[PDB]
Amino acid sequence: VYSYTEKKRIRKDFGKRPQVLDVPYLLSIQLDSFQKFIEQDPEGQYGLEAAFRSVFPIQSYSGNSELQYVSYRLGEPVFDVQECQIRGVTYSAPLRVKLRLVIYEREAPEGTVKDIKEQEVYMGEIPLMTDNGTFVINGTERVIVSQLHRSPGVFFDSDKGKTHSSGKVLYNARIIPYRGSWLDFEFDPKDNLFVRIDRRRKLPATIILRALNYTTEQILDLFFEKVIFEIRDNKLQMELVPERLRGETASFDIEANGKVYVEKGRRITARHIRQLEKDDVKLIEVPVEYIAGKVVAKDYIDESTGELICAANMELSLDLLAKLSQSGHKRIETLFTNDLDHGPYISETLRVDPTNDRLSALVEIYRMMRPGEPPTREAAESLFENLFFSEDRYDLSAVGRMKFNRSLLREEIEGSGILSKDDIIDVMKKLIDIRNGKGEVDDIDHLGNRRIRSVGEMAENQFRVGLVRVERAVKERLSLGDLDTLMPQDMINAKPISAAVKEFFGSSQLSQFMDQNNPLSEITHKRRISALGPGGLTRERAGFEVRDVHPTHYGRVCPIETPEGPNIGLINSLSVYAQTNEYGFLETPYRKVTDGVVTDEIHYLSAIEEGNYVIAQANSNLDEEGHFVEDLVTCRSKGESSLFSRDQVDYMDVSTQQVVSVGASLIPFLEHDDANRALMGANMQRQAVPTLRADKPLVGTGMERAVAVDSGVTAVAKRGGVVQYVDASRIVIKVNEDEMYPGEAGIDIYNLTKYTRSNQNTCINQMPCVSLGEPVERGDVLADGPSTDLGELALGQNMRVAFMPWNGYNFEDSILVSERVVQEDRFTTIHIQELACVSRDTKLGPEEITADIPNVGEAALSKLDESGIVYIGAEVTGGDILVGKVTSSLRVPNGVSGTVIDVQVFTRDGVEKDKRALEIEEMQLKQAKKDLSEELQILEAGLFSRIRAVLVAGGVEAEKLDKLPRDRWLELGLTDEEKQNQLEQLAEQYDELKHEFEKKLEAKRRKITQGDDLAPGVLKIVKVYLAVKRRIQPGDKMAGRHGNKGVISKINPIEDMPYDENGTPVDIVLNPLGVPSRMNIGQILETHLGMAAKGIGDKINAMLKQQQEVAKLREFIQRAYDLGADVRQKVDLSTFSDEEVMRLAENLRKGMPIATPVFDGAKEAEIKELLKLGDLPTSGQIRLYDGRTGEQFERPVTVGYMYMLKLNHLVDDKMHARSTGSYSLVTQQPLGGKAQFGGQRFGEMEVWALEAYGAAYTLQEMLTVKSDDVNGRTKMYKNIVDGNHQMEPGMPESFNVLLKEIRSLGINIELEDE
Amino acid sequence: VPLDGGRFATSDLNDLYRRVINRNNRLKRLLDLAAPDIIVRNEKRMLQEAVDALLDNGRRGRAITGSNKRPLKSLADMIKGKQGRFRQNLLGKRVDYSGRSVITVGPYLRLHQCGLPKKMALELFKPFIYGKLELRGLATTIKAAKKMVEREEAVVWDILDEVIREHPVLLNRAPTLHRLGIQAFEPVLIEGKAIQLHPLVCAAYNADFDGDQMAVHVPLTLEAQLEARALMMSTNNILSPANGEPIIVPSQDVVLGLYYMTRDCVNAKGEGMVLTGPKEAERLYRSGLASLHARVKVRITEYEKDANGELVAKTSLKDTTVGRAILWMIVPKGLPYSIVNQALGKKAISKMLNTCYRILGLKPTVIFADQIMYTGFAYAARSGASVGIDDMVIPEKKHEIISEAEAEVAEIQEQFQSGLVTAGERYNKVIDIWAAANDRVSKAMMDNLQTETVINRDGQEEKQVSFNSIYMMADSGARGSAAQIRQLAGMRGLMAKPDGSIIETPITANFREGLNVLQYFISTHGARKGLADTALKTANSGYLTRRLVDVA
Amino acid sequence: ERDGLFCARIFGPVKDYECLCGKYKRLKHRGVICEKCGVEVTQTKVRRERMGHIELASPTAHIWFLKSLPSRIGLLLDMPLRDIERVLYFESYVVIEGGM
DNA sequence: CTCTGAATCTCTTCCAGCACACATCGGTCAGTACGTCCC
RNA sequence: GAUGUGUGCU
DNA sequence: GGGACGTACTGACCGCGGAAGAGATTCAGAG
Ligand SMILES: [Mg+2]
Ligand SMILES: [Zn+2]
Repeated sequence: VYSYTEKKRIRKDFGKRPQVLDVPYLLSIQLDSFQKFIEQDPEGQYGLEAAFRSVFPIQSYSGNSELQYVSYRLGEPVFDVQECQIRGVTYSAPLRVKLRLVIYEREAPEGTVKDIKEQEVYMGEIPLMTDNGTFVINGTERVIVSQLHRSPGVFFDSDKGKTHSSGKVLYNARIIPYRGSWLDFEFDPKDNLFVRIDRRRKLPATIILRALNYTTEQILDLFFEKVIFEIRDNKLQMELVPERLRGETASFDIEANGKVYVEKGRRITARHIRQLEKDDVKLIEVPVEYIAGKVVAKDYIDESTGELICAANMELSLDLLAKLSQSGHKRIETLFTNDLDHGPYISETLRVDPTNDRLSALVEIYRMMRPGEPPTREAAESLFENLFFSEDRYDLSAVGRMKFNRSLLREEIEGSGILSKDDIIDVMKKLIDIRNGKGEVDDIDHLGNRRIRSVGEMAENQFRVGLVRVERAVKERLSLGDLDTLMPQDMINAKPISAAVKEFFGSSQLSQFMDQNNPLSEITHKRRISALGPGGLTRERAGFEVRDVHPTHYGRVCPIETPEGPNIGLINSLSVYAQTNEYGFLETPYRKVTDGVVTDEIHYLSAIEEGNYVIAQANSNLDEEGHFVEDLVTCRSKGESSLFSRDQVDYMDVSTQQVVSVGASLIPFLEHDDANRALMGANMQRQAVPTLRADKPLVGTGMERAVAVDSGVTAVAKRGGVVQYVDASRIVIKVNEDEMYPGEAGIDIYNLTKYTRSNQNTCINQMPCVSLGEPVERGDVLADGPSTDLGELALGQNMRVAFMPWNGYNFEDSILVSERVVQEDRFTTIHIQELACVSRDTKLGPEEITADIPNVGEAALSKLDESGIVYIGAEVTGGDILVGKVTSSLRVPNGVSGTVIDVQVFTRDGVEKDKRALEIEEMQLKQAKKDLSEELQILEAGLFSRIRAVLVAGGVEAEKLDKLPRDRWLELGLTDEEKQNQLEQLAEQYDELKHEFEKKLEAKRRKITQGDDLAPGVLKIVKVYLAVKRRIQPGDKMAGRHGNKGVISKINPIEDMPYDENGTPVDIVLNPLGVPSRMNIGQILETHLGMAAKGIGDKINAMLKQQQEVAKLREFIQRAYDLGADVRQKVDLSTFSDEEVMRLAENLRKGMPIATPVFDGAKEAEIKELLKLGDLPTSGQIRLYDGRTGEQFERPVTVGYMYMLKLNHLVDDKMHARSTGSYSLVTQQPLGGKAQFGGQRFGEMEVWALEAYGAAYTLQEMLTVKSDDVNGRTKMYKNIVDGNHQMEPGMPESFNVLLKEIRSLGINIELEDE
Repeated sequence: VPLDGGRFATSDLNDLYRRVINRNNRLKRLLDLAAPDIIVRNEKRMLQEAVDALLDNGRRGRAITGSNKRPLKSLADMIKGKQGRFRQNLLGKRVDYSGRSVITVGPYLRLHQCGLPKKMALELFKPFIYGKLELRGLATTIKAAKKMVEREEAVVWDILDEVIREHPVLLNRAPTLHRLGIQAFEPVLIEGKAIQLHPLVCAAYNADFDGDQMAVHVPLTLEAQLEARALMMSTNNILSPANGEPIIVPSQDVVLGLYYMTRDCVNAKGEGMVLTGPKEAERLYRSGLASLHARVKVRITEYEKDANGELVAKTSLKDTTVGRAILWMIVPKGLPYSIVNQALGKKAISKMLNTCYRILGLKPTVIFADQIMYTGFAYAARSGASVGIDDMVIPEKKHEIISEAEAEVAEIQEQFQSGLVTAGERYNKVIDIWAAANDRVSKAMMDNLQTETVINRDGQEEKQVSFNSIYMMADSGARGSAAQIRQLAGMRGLMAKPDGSIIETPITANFREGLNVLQYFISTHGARKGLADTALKTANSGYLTRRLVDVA
Repeated sequence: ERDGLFCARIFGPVKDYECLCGKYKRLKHRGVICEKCGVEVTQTKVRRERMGHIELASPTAHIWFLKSLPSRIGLLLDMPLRDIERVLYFESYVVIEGGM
């Protein structure tokens, strides 16, 4: 335990709850998606082949032109990551797919004439996934976010209190397939079933059921129930069902109990309902009127004439009574309806339905789909069988089938992919039963109704769209294909697949930039769950229900991480311990809790399954047996935080960090602050900016260790070993014994990324953090990137703080900064700006890059070389020409400054390369020779040792052996034997390896020395990188880790700042009148803890500077690392070393790092104990002394260490003014933006302010002279430059533009008169 | 639009015109060759559709054929819509001689002048600089003066200070909601790159220093200079156009300084002595002999308008605070002394300024507010009002009240499990008893905070008001109210739900101690609800105000 | 190019006081129309101010007087808008003095 | 033998301000010169 | 240059 | 010696929302 890299800074913490499961791989979402997408699989359940099989093997009409799938092969990586990123080309890879082509015998059984099997016909170029989990397209890095949408399937909805100003609660269902058209079953305020296509005209829902080959009697029995009637002798009558009889009245009297029963007119209670079974009465007597007061069910046909007696769904009337009496039918069947048990919805909707034939249904559907079209039998049949009865134009996924079956109390999760002719009836019956008052609808808030679409799913969808859109041309070509005179190469075109994949990856709604300005931003931009995009909603159409949080987000979606603005609740962030389900849902771990024993075995539960069990809370003590140390515990069943019995729980949370995400878990003492500022703090930690030399945060959360490890900017030890050579950019690590591959071997090499441009014009670098002659274990850090320190995440710096007003400079939210900060250079940042050049071809003449341009003196044309490129490392200023080009002075833009650090040249055939490009090529070739030669030598030493040891046997010397060279030993001979045979074999291997490395170096030189492809119509591309060295200054924005923002007001001398009794000055001073209002009390405890840490560090530094003995330091460290209550961090310093203790103490001189988990932080008592351990006062408040008066204050003031940061809102990037600049073209008006000399926009609401005053000439010259008058402003300028201040009216040209646009529109308009 | 390198793009109208001309030529050709009627009717349909697409779009078939999923723009789209010609280039225009940056606070500035960076001033006033240079003969042609100001000589700074000396400017915050959104000030050169602004004026703009940006504008004609100096001058805007209440009310810091300045204690340094006037009172304070606040007999020479503008002097001997006598030094002639005898909170100083402008006039009120600002920041800096963890004392009765409420809810549960009452009645009784416990805890914490301080006075002890920092910040009315103190020290009561119901389990914890995951996860609901409300309120208010300003 | 979407003899010259053929570049030259391709000489603001027209072989209805809710054509003739859509888009006939 | 005064379906409009960085603005069939490996 | 795409501040 | 469709290379030519207002729509009360 406590490896060498995990030992230099042992971070003390306060952990009560012991850990049971560490944080998994943070980027296991996008990498998992792409891995599952790209891996081939003989079982086509997913991946590429699952998409090929749907579009692949096809057939022609009758020409026996069937192309069929066999296999494919992934193309080799053409380029690497670094060089291809420098070029600006996609990090793509070929895709060679094998296809077999057979032609059956003409008008015969399957007699294959020819079996063309073209070897991996070429098609498409798909990009690849970076190890960090990004993409490379055009030099940038896209990050495909995870889109959240609705689960394809069936559900129910409740439109309550919507229309008609009544209490109508009409319901509706919706069948959402994975691809196709929606189907809606809605009600109306007049109790009729209405079916609708996606958003088109409504119509009675019985039409689609009539269009499914059913008869009216079957339709009516399929929903309602029959009523038995029989003519025993006379007096037709209905039998008695005890449940049907329940919920009725005594129309005449209920025939039970033989003759005497419930009186005339009653509400039959359950007593008589039970009497019904007590006297088992079935059928005695019912009069004719109560029977006639309802509707018959089935049809009847005359027995004599063969005519119809009546029709289905017809009420009984005296004429029908006469017709049935004269016909003499016993078995009559009617409909048992009820306002509370069996609604007449089906019968009424069938009665309102005007049609009765299925062909009429087809005609009506075809007319509703395509109006004004001739109703054709076969066309309507094909449309009805293709709408959602086809496999190609309709496809419901297996997850959709599972959801559909689970939502209808089914058992088997299998089935077809399309809708059967029974599921419609099933969902209709379910909707009727719900309307009857059973069950309830499901709102779209439960995460079981949501599914996170990943990168692989969208890629497969776009690839399938490409396949199905090229299949049309494939079929068109094969319908008229030739016998054998051509291969499938000419049959297929690779254009549409590449076009579609480039359209989806390059210019989409989800593909976007990534923020490389902060490793935290890089790790939080990938674990982001959006709700926009195709299929989802938009930014302004909703709403109020989809924005709030539902109690199922606990542990699955972070409740307290979202960008505040027009999109709240739609850009929610994914939790820490969450995991992607196999289906695509959200799983979160839980600890298995037996009767009394809490087993450390973990599980995973979905969202729908959680609503059945009960989950305990991590804030519950236990002791070696899982038994609670309480009598009962707080739990929840369904959003019900209450008290349950102890021996009833089923599961318990893993850790307290399960509710929050990485964006908030890095905020210390979060349990004391409101979310309104925790959100701002979590965003400002994301929007940080790196510095020159980062520093460890004294108040950490413990999570800062497991962030930079899985981040991009780091150097993970692939295999442990010993440091051999590390100078500035390359690291040589000698491989250990047991970590060696068989056969040949070697060492691990590493290249460190030096100063290059990020996506937000921020610097980046990788500096070594180890010493020569030092071991290293596999899986450790080697080089720290930006804002990193020995594998610990460190965003900003830290310094003192004081909570007191000082001459009102901290008025609202301002921040005071002493000159010591800018003098010590602790907040100085680096910015890299890239400027490019073009060299195209015109018909007047090719664009030259000559270094001679007239109209300027020799002072401007002094930094350039013979080729017109500025010298590398030249201090440039504003307006200095950098690129000499003629038919063009690409000079420095006005405002930027700095120096030049790198020159890039990209050329095409036709124009030779200058000395600069040849020098760059030679430098790259020299590096590629140096590294390959180092590898060659370090591996050749082994073979020379081998041929030495072979020569040792028989004849060898010692002093006269190392004098003749190592190659001369191969020249030396020996007696013929297998010994000399091994010498010759080793010489052959030596020559083979030498020739192989020579071929490798030749190939590497040929790859780079050769020409480069680029955009057409341009020959030379010159990119120049500029670097700016800017520091802190007034107007900048700063903020801590608790949302406490502020702008720097003034920089004071060192002495004018307050100071304690020991003469030590005071750093940044905030305003103490923000804490009670904003309720961000958590920062003061952080301040006290930082003060305590710095006191301990000062004690350590004093004891080290007075050069005490190692025993005293060990004793003090044991004092420090053993305070507090029961914790898990328990080290023993009496086991490491004598030198390692000194190194650790030297590392701790800046201050002892203190970690603190989120929801079980150290209490106030332990804080005061650690204060008492030092030499600081208990209350943490010390007297001060004013730098002006030198007078003690009247109250002790709280001091300590906060943790400042630095944001991107730099004042020099916002300040922008302009007197007279360039003008627009369509309207003679100024431009906007800091670039291209823009001006401020005097908007509409500002006119209303001047309109409130009495300013007239002001507004006149505002929106008339300085804005639009092309003739007026020239005279105005000529008058101003001559001392005159006489304004002039005029004619707004924009008004003339409006007049011309209205006149060309076709409407006469013109100024009336003089 | 001519793209670089020979090639060029085109607008959306050109495609429509080309389509119309092509179909017109095709119809002419079909009429020339005497085609059958079906072909020419099809051509007429195509031409009618083309003319409809040129005159409007998105009304017949949304036919564009311009690019991939991008409806082209037509004359209706040129005029109608949000970005139509009217709202883009007629009402809200874009004006030169402007600029923007980040604002910052400055204490040493009066309320009739604002700060200004040097580079912005040199860039905006270029014509005035050119005119003054070529008038003083320091440059022959305009090219000479342009190159000289590009070289940034030293004398151009003197020329700039001369030409700006008495030239007002305008300020403008981006969200303009009322008349006071744009005001005028007099610029003063300040080295840096950020605009400094007066403290008390920031209350009118409703713009904190969290990074808000403002805009500037320079009037050209002399009439505009007069309109700015007379109408839109900051000294003329002292009362809101909505209500008669002032707008120069001190908000946050100076109010705390004054509230700490005027309040008496039980025993201080040098209590019981006498003094002639406030001058030697300030002298004793600066010497350090007497404390800031103590009961001292002093003589004052007040005034009073006896007749219609006739002042009468008189003397007195009152028992008052040293700080009150010190504050009396900046009080003008017309105000009486009984106005500064109270604690001088926020409403107190508000009505003080109100009665000041009501009696004396404009310039006395302005200079009096200025002196209040200066002395308040001075004594607030010299006060040293910090905040610590000991400043929040938690009463010991909280645990017992919570245990009593727990016993009550347990008894109610045990009574309901036998079917004595209904679910709704049980819920109502539970919420009522938790509200009662909340009220008890609130009264207990208030009693603990307001009067805990007891200090002897020559032997015997006596109760008095408290000098707790959080209590001084709450009582003075600077920031927050009693509810926030209740939430910090005591429990925050109960919480609602997205449905609107109230959870029967209250938040039985303060913010000084930690909170379990459940209570924070519950409070997240209300946090997000408030955030969404604040997000949509502006989107509604914009359209509301636009309709109201258009109707009248 | 010759008179089309852009022209010099119908709309105006490109540069101030310069004809298209280049045979005349003088401030004194005003109104001198060319003879190879007749083009006058003026500034470019007149090119911004002038306006062209186009001819048709068949009349064409307007869409705003048709589709708008206060259908002036429909309120003038008292005929439903759908039948007018059918007629104007070549779907039926209209009896214009066919014998009463 | 049918008229008109109310209850319903159905088509059209709008939603605060400001700042910053990317992509795209002719695809494809029909002419129109160079050019290299067998003939 | 116009549109579209987002991102960030009010 | 030698030639003519690949190989570019262009010329051009047709392609998850209320709320109101106003056009249909139907129902009934008789006549
Ligand atoms: Mg703000
Ligand atoms: Zn000409």
